[PDB]
Amino acid sequence: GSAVPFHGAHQAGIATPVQDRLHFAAFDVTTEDRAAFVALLKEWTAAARRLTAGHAVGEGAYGGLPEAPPDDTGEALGLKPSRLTLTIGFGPSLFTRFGLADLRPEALADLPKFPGDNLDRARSGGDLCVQACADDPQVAVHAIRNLARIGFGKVVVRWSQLGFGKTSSTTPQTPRNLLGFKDGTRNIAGTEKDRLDRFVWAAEKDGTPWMTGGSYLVARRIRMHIETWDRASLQEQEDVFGRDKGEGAPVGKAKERDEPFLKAMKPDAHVRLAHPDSNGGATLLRRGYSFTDGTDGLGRLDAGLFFLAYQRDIRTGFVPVQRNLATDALNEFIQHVGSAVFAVPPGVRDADDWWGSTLFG
Amino acid sequence: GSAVPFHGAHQAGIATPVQDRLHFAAFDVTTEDRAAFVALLKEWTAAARRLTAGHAVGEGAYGGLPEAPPDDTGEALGLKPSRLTLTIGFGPSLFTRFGLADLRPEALADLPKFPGDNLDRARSGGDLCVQACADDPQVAVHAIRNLARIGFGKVVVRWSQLGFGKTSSTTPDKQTPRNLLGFKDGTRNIAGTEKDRLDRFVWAAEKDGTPWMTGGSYLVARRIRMHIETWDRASLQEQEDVFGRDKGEGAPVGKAKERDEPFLKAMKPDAHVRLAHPDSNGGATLLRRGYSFTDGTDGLGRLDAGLFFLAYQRDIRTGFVPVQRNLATDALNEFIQHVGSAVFAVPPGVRDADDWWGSTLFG
Ligand code: HEM
Ligand code: HEM
Repeated sequence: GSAVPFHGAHQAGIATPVQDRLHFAAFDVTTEDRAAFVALLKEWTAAARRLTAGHAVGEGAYGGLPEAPPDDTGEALGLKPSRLTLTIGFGPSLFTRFGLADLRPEALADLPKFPGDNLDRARSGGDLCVQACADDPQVAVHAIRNLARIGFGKVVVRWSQLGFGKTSSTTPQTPRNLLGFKDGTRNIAGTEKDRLDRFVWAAEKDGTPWMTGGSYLVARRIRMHIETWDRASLQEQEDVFGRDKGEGAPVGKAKERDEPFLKAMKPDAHVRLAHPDSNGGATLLRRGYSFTDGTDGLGRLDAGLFFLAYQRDIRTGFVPVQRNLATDALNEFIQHVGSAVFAVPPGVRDADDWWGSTLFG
Repeated sequence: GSAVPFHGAHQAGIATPVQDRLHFAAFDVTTEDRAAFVALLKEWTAAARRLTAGHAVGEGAYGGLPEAPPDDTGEALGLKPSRLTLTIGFGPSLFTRFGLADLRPEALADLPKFPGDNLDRARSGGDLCVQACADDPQVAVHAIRNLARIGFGKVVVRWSQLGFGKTSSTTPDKQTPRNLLGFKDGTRNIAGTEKDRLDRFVWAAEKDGTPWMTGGSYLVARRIRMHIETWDRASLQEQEDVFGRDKGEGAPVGKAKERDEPFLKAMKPDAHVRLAHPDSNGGATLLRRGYSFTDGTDGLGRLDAGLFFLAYQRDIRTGFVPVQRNLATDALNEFIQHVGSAVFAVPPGVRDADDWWGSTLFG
C-alpha cells in the first residue's frame, strides 16, 4: 500500500506522481465568522493527515459510543491509502470574506471570457476547492464525503467532478484522453525541480508573501463532442493536434517524444498553438483527468477532459496559452462548460501546521 | 488485467467475479427492419469478441485510409483487457417489435409499483441494455462508445449509468466491498463457484417455459438514491439496527465474524437482512451485482450518492419481486429511494465464434 507524504514545503498532489482517480470538489463558505472558518481549516487538516495515511477520521468509523454517529462514514475501511493526496485551494470569492480583500494575490486573476465559452454557473467558481487524487476512487470519494460532513454548517459542496486517468495496476506509458490521443507527452514533470520553480511555484518576490511555495490552479470542465469527433477522418483528427494518433509523434517525426517541428503542423493545430514557443515561453503543468458522467438527453456521451493547470501566475500561464487557442482546430470538437481558479497555498510544514496558516495566521 | 472468456453456455459478467468499474447503458431501437437489427447483433458480437480480448474493433484505431474515420475510437489503445465483460439484455418493450410478441418470456415480468417509488421515466426502461464491467473505467467506456457508434441509425442510448466502485461480490474468498453507507455489501450472495445454486436461482431452464431463454437470466436494475445527510447523522446503533449486522466486521448482530450465519430472531423485525434473507421469503435468493455511483451534487450543497442495484435471477416473479415486496417495512427505506428501474431478459451465452447475441431469439 503506497502513500504520499502529506507534509512538506509544497502541498502534495501537484508535483507528486499522478494517481489514477480524481474527486474534485468546490465548496462555498456559509459562515461569516473568521474564527469558525480557521477552526474548520484545523479540523480539516487533522482529518487530511488521517485520510492520506489510510486511517479513519476522528475516533474512527465504529467502536465508539453506540448513541453517537461515527466520526468517519466508514466506506474506506479495509482499503489502502492508495496514494491519496488532498490539495486545498482558495477561490477569489473567499477573499471578499474575513477581511481578506487586500490579501488576494494579483496572480489569482479572474479569467477573461474566452471565445466559445459556455460556462455553467452552477459548475463554476467556488470559495475553495479540495482536489482528492488516489488510485482507488472510493478512497477519494470517502475523503471528500467526510471533509464535507466535518464542514457541514460552515461549508457546502458547490460542485464536484469525478475523473479518471490510467489504471496503474494494468498500465505501465502516456495515458490517452477520450479522443484517443496520447495526452501529457510535453508537460512539466514532477522530477523537473528547476522548471517547477520557474513555472509552477509562487516565490516571495512575486508579491504575495503568504503564497510562497504555493501555486495557482485553473480548472476547466471541457466537454468533448464525442459523436462528432468519431465521425472525423483519421487525417482530420491528426491534423487537429499535429501528432499522429498511433504513436503520438509530431508530424514528420518518428517517436512520441521527438521534439516537434511546429512549422510542419497546420497553423491552427492544437500543439502548435499551445506550445511554449508560440506563447512567449509560457509553460503549464497539466494535471487533468478524463471524465464520463453519463449521457445527456439526446443520447450523447457526457464526456470530456476535466482540465487542471498549475502555474506560478495565471496571467503568465493559462491565460496567454488559452488566448492563443482562439483559432484552435480542436475548438470544433470541445466546449468549455465549467471554470474556476484557486490560489493553492503552500504546504503543511509539520504536525502542528494547518491548511491556510500563512494566510490566516 | 487478464481477459474473461467471452464464449460459453452463459453470458459472462453475471457469475464472473465482480470487476471494479461499471458502465451500464440502456438502448432504444429506432429501426423496424428485423434483418437490419439482426445484422447489428452480429456486428456487435464481433465487436465484443475484439473488445473483451483487448483488441480494437474492426480494422483498428489507426493505419487505415487517412480519409476515413477509424473503426475504433482508439482511447483503449495500449490497455489490457482488464477483465472486460459485455452482457446484453432485452427489455420487455423490445418484444413489441420484429414480430417478437409471442416470444416474450413470462419470467420477464413488469415490476409492480412499490411504496416509495419515484421512478424517473427517462432513466428507466429500455429496449435493450449492455452491461460493461471492467477493472479500468476507460476500457468500459471505450466498449460502450464503440458499440453505440456501430449501432448509429439502428439504436440510440436511452440512459446510462456509471458505477465507480463495486458494492457486490461473487467471490466470498475475496474481501467484501463496502457501499457508501459504510457497510460490507455482498456477504451472503451467490458465488460463481456455486454451480448448484446458480442453476437453482439464476439460470433459466428449458422447463421454465421459454426455450430460447435456456441458459440466460433475468436482470432487474434499480437506481437507488441514498439520503447520506440523513444517514450520516444517525447513531452507530441506529445504522447497525437498520441492517442487522455490525458496521466494522459486518457480522450478524451478536456474532463475531462476517461470514457467520445470521440468527434472524436476534435482529429487529424491520432489519434489512432479516427482511431480505431467503428464509424470510420462501427461499427466494438473488445474485446481487450492483455498484456505487455519485453524479455530482444535488444542487442543495451536498454530494449526490447512490447504489445502482443489479439483480440476476431465474425468474423475476420468484426473485426480486417477493424480496422487494417484503422490504416494504424495511428500516433502510428511511434512507433510500428508488429513482430508476428496468428489467431485461439476458439471453444465453455466445456458444462459439459462429454464434451471436440473441441468436436463440432471432434464429
Ligand atoms: C479537451 C481538451 C484538450 C485536449 C483533448 C487536449 C489534448 C492535447 C494533446 C493530445 C496534446 C499533445 C500531447 C501532449 O503534449 O500532451 C496537447 C498538448 C498541450 N496542450 Fe492540450 N488539450 C486540451 C485542452 C488544452 C487547454 C485548454 C490548454 C491550455 C489552455 C492546453 C494546453 C496544452 C499544452 C501546453 C500542451 C503542450 C504543447 C507542447 O508543449 O508541445 N490543452 N493537448
Ligand atoms: C441502497 C440500497 C441497499 C443497500 C445499501 C443494501 C445493503 C445491504 C447490506 C449491508 C447487506 C448485508 C451484507 C450482505 O449480505 O450483502 C445486504 C444484504 C442483502 N440485501 Fe441489501 N441493500 C440495498 C438494497 C437491496 C435491495 C433493493 C434488495 C432486494 C430487492 C436487497 C437484497 C438483499 C439480500 C438478498 C441480501 C442478503 C441477505 C441474506 O441472505 O443474508 N438489497 N444489503
